[PDB]
Amino acid sequence: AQYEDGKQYTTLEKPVAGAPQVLEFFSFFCPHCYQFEEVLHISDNVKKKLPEGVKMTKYHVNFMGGDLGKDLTQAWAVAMALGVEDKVTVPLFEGVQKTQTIRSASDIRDVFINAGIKGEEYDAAWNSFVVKSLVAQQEKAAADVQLRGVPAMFVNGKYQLNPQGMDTSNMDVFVQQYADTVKYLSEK
Amino acid sequence: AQYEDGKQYTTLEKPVAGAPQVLEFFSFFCPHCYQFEEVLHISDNVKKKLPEGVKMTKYHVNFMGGDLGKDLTQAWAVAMALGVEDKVTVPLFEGVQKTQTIRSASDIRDVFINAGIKGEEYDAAWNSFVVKSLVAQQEKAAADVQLRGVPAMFVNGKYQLNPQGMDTSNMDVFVQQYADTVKYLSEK
Ligand SMILES: Cc1nc(-c2ccc(C(F)(F)F)cc2)sc1C(=O)O
Repeated sequence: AQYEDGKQYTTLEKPVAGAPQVLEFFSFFCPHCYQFEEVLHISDNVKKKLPEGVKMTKYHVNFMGGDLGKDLTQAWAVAMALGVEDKVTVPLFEGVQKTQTIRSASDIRDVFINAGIKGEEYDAAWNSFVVKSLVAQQEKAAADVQLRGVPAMFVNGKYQLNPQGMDTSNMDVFVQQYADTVKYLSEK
Repeated sequence: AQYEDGKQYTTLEKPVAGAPQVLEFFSFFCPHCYQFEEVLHISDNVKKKLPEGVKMTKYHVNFMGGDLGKDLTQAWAVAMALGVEDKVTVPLFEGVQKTQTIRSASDIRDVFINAGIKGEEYDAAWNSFVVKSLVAQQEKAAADVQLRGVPAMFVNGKYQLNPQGMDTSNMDVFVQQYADTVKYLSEK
């Protein structure tokens, strides 16, 4: 791999200060986001190659979800607040897109309860100031990088991953090129 | 429901003569269209609510996806001509938006093959004047209603569905309101 601005990544005209080191955006409605997370395991594969100390951040957005989309963003805030992202990401993606068992906020709550989060705890977090702030943070971060679509990933508020210019003849190779690019950018 | 023009539906300025009773437009590149098919099953649920004998028509549009977009419109003509819409809708949607493995006309052809359509039969259809006419029909129909985006549904060439004005907190409530609006308009 030979890295060039415009090839594996692009450079934001307006860099974001104080941005997370590695910031990924997604939506539980987004088919290619399902592909990224549930099939390719982009987040996990990127994390595996990240330099020690560099943490990953993942935010939910709402391009095609209406009110339910907003519920999902707030629920993702709850997942972050409780630190249970690795417990609810799979049943949320599956429930929305595959089994079609997630149709409302109540169904989202049921997913957390089934994953081991007590209903009272979910509700406390849901109505918490921490989650209210996390919802605002997700929205602001999207605005800051002038987010146009998902999935997307940004490194140090400066660089935007560009998977269009990566090898896709093989999904295993794509994942490695993608993850290697994040590693490279994080080291810049 | 209190139906109001501008809320659940809009009224075309110049209604289309001889227009299909129920006419849907979509694109395989269209994210809400993907949702309308896989998660909400709008067409199925509208059909269920309408009387037996109301014709539903669904056309593909050109203005998403560049050259592959035109190819998909021709491919949808093939599907209509062969009567295999239900065999190819999901793998076309997922090939375009989920796995992104549909990149050329050849990839579209592969989907039809894998869905059981004999290759020689696809090719004969692809190059047929019956299909050429169906492509023209889809384009003319969109032009007749001055189509600006997808998804879109028109009733009796008079009214256009307005999902933006509907409740989006619960998927099944949205589908119910959508289908109920179509029935209301059909009886107007
Ligand atoms: C076509 C469309 N469709 C929308 C939608 C449909 C269903 C739902 C939910 F299922 F979540 F209820 C949300 C948004 S918004 C929308 C638009 O063009 O504004």
